[PDB]
Amino acid sequence: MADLELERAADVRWEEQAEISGSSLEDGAYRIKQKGILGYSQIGAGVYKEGTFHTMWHVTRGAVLMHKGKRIEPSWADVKKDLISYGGGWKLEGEWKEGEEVQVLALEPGKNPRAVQTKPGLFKTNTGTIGAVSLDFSPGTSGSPIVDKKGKVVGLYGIANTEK
Ligand SMILES: NCc1ccc(-c2ncc(OCC3CCNCC3)nc2-c2ccc(-c3cn[nH]c3)cc2)cc1
Repeated sequence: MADLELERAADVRWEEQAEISGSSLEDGAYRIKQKGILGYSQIGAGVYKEGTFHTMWHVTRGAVLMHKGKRIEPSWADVKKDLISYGGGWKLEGEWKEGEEVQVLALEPGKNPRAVQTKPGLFKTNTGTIGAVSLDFSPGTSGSPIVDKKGKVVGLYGIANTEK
């Protein structure tokens, strides 16, 4: 069994003094790490909202997560959407405007969390136009929350559904 733990990184809030363009228990953004022979390694990032943990399926792979002294366990997942919810139903209903700029709360493995302001690229799909946020970040950054101007989570770094 892989020893997967989550650790709180910071609060999830829109950053007003944020850098624009592209230079590339408790609510918040968590690092997802598993204990190794050398040490822990960061494999993903998750969003804690309303007592439910949200992360990418590929990061967790369905494995049980250790938070504090309690084991937090999966409730729902979608492999096609690469989404997994722990302890409760998916709580992230936020949608992108399609026109407004967004901030990515990044969590490079081994790096302070930072908010980066960028405009997502818009591409058509059979299921309706989608926004793509692609930057030069490590893999372990996967699951990093994408927030709108209201500070709601509109996407996970990996894919930004827009509703208008
Ligand atoms: N690992 C990155 C990744 C990115 C997007 C998707 C993805 N692929 C296909 C797809 O089809 C749209 C369906 C929606 C339900 N009707 C059937 C078509 N969707 C996605 C996707 C969309 C949104 C999100 C998402 C991220 N945060 N919140 C939702 C993740 C994956 C899968 C992996």
